[PDB]
Amino acid sequence: KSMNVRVTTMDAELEFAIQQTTTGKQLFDQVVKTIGLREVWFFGLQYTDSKGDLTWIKLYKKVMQQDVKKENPLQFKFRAKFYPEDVADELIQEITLKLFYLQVKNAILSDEIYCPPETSVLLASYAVQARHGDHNPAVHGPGFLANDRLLPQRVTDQHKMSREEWEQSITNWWQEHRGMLREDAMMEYLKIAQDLEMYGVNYFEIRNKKNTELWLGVDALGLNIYEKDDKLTPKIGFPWSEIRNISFNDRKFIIKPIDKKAPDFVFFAPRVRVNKRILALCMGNHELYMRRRKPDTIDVQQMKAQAREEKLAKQAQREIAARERAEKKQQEYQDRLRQMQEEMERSQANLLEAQDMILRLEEQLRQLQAAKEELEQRQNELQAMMQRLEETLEDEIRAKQEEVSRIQQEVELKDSETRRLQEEVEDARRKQDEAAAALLAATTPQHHHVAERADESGGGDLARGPDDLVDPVADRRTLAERNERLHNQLKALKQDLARSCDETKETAMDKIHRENVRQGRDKYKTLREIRKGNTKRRVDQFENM
Ligand SMILES: [Cl-]
Repeated sequence: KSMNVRVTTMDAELEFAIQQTTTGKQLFDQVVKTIGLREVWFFGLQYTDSKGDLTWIKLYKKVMQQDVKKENPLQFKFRAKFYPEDVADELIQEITLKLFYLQVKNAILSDEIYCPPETSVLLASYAVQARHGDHNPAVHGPGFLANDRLLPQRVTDQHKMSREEWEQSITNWWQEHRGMLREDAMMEYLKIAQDLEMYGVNYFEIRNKKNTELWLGVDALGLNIYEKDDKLTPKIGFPWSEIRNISFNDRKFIIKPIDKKAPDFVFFAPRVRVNKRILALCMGNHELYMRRRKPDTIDVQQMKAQAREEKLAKQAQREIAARERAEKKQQEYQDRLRQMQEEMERSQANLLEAQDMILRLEEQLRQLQAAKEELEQRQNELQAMMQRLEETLEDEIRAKQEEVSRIQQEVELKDSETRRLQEEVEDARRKQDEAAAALLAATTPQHHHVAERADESGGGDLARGPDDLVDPVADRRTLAERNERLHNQLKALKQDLARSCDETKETAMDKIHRENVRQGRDKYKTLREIRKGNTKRRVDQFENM
């Protein structure tokens, strides 16, 4: 009946048992309430199904009904399913920042996302500041970074640089960050990373009516089309503000725009499973898109207020190693999970205890009204016989008058017990309400979560947005083109790395990137460009490709 599950976040493994009929949400909530995360909208639980495919957990469906690969324990990954549009403006809590930084760094380091050498190096220096704080030559000897995972394999395989050298180079830049908090180094990393061309892009293999091979790209900003040969530079794009309805039939996927003049944007997945995943991410990214176009909610403003307050609280409070910080954090999560589960079981017990009591009390309250209403009947019938026997002897009138009064004594006794039971019922309702509150204190508000697809064919209308909606890509510029310092550091790094670069080890994406840089392109320029024209124009462009 009861199942063991393991959930791995980027900074913790949590091992715990759940009930046989625990919903995806009940699992998800236990994960986040432990680590203290309230920005739930970005996140989900990946697993492997019996068919060996990566799958997200559905919140309002029993976990055992979702066909998680059968293991002991069940294996889950807590991961960001959706990225913010602008990290600097959006990420509120420290824990949400940490988990993104860790998930994105992992993508860069594992070569899921292309990151060029210069950026990789710069990013590494922010990474080490995040982990180890300020460089200090008194305490940090040479080879201090021996165990840190610094750069992507691509970037080391193509330069003639000893480990020792890479460490020194990254230490020089690390030194430039003295004074900067760990949280800021994490944010500064992401602020740099979010302008990478492959960042936040969910890719899928698709074909148009013309049967050309293409890549669809779904992100926080909209939909994008790439040629198979080039994932860094998208050729056509649609912002979320131009989309009205999404749906699929088997392998056919139909996108209907807001503009009624423009035709349906239609393409084909190689599999129905692909089209489901696409739809969910579309529904998901579109909804979060629209929230970003509206003012902050009450809960969001509270979070932000709280976040800023706890940031100053932690500043005052502020030494341990990195490996040991991680172990204590992992322990903290275990202790809170343990306490949480204990308190839940108590609250569940108290609730069922209060309910059963309430039920037994309401039966006894009817039993005391049935016994009272019987005494009232006997009183009324004793008065009727007494009035008729008095008219009709004086010894029987005393015997009847005494018994009538003694029945009133019994009514007074049972109205004192009824009075007691009343206050015991109302006390049970207090206990029930507190238990219920406690249980709900362990759930996350449902309205914070992104709406998820219900279930050969699914989909529907996307909620329209504000009447005053301005898509933010019009005004947006890369941190490099805005910040003179950043630009200069990449410029420096390009010069240093070039003097040990093995040109024979230049990957295909290296060539595409340099071409883009050479042509004055960047993530947002290219987005502005490929969105030009009306919805019809670009739906044509796609079909002709
Ligand atoms: Cl709720």
